[PDB]
Amino acid sequence: FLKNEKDNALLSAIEESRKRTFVMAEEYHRESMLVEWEQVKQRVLHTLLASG
Amino acid sequence: LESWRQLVEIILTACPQDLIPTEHRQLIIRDLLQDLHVKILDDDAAQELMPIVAGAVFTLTAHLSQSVRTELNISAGFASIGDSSLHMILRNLLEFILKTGGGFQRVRAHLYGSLLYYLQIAQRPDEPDTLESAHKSMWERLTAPEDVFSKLQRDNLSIFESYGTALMEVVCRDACDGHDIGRMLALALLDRIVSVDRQQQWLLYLSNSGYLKVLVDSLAEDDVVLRNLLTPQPPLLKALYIYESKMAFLTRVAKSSQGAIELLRSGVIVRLAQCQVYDMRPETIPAPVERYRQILLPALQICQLILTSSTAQHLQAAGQVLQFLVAHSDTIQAILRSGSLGSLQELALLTGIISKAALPGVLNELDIDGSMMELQGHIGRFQRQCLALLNRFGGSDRLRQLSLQDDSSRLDGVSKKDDMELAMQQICSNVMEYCQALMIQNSPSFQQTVCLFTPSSILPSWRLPSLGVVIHLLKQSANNFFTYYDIHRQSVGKLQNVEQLPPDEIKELCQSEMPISTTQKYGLARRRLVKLINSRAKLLSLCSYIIETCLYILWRHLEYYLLHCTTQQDVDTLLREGANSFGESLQKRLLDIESLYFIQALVRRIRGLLRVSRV
Amino acid sequence: QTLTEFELKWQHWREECERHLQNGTFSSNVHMEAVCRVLLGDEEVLLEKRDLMTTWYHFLVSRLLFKHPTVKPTELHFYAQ
Repeated sequence: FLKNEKDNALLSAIEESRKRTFVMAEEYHRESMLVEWEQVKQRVLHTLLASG
Repeated sequence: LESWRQLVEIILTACPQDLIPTEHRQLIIRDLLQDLHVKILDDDAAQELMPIVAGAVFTLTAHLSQSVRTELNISAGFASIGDSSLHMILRNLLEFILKTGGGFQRVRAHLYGSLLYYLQIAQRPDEPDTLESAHKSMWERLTAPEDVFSKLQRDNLSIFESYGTALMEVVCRDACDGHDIGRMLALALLDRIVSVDRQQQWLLYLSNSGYLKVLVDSLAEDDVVLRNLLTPQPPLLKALYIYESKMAFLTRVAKSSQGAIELLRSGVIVRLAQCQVYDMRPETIPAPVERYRQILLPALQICQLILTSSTAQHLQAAGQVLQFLVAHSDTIQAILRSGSLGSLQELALLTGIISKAALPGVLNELDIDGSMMELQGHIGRFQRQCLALLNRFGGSDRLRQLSLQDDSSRLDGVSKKDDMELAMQQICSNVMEYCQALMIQNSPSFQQTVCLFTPSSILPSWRLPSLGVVIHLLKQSANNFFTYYDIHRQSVGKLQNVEQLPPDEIKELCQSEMPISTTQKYGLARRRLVKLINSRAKLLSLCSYIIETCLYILWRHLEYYLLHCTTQQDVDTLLREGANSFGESLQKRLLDIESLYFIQALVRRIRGLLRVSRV
Repeated sequence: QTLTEFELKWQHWREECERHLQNGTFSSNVHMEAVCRVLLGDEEVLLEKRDLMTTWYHFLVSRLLFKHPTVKPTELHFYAQ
């Protein structure tokens, strides 16, 4: 069943592609968001306390 | 052997899964794998056996990855699985990878696929770092029973080191300069391995052996190929997938601070700037404009590594990414002057870069007047474009950008509108931090005792801004504060309703179809409701940051406006300051590690631990 | 240092030299004026002192240094001719 064999091979490649896409995109944007919030938070907090 | 392999594999994989004892299925697979490996590892073994066996093993490992994940008085699930069995299968797999000379590239490709799957077996399902996960004080993260996945990752790294630098060097060279399929699979394998590698041995070997410098230099051999893909009919899509795997690998090493440093020392921004493919924006198989958008996505995506744990030490990175934006000022302006989610994320990352990078403090030190005037013209273009974003996102054009996507508003559309809002926020908050820094570092031109106020389109050579824009922004942000806060409360209510669904609701959703399986129906429904939790907690963090930013900005604005003679609040304040604080009040959190606790360097460290507890 | 950065820095220094020359800074001594003209890349003074650059290739390389430091491999033939 050459058809079956090729189909299964194609399916397995697609799987790993989904993996790389999921790891990277997710990591990057989420990372940026978290970094931003954490940095802003402590910066406005220490500034407000010191500027009083 | 061909026939046998084909028969068995095809049958097992295609046959309708009526395998009642999946445990026995796994045992059979394990036995088969072991037998095959023992037979092929013989010194006198025939080379014909190798290829067939390799493919069979790859197929079996894929099956195990699908089966183990499906499997994942409470000791009956992993009992017959075997972690030491995973390790023995892994050791045989690695040995069989080593025994493969360079001639059998396809065998090593299939084995790298198998290894990718055996690694994703142990990958913890990515759990969204919801606002509620910051309630597990560091003490409950240190005194909880170990995560077996991490111990398995540790053992896997120790095994990877057992074969030493030989196995890593071979797989790395084959990932660098193999063939179409093998390069993609091996690059993705490098991605996964450096993702799990905590001691960073694999990355240090990549840097010291000069394989990283090869991967980065290979990006230059793309200007000729990618210009051919912008012809409506490209010959082959394999180069695109290899480029995607390469950019994925590069993005994974960029998440680690040391990796970003080693990427800057390699001059990745330098090579990215010299690329002319970013300037070939098509005039408005994927579409050619979509192809250029894609080519843009890796480039700027990696370039925003600097935003990671690349701290102020990575401040020169700001100058490098500034140069990368400047060398393509035409495309940058054409983008900032063009209503899509992709465009909005591009604008967000771009304004983040501009804010963190375009400090005038970079200017006077680059004088070691040409560059000063260049970067001043650039800052001016940025100040004029980020001011033109208030009439698109702060006026009556808001309802037209929110209703034109109401023609089709699925969950995709709802998350897309959430992302439009986060783009509005990100870009404005970043430029607002940039204006606050330009006001603090300059002490906002105390010499502006020179009357600041008078006593009463394509980017041109010169254009002057306005300051009533500040008041319009004030009113628009005061209204969007209300709207975003009300939308936040509704989302929180929706999340509370989703929580109120117990396993009793699993029985109530399976009671209608019990005489997709109802159990797997609730599996998929848990997938959908957890995606809902993700979207709703992202919206919570967004709206909290929205309120904080609007609040501080307008507070300082009115503090300044007081002196200059200028000539529903109680409910919104009630929902923000009291409600969200006391509700989200682990405020004044863990005091157990801190109770157990050289001063200046460590106090800045526990403050870095205090930030992680927040995140 | 990227190619673009290098080129722009070089151009500014070239402008500085040109400004100096237009101010008659080295009017008193012809030799320094000639050296500054060489720095600018004026091929006239380069050819006047071809005794120093005995060969054609030396001349070519000097021109590249003072006119197009960032020279692509493909353009080499034209400049050479």
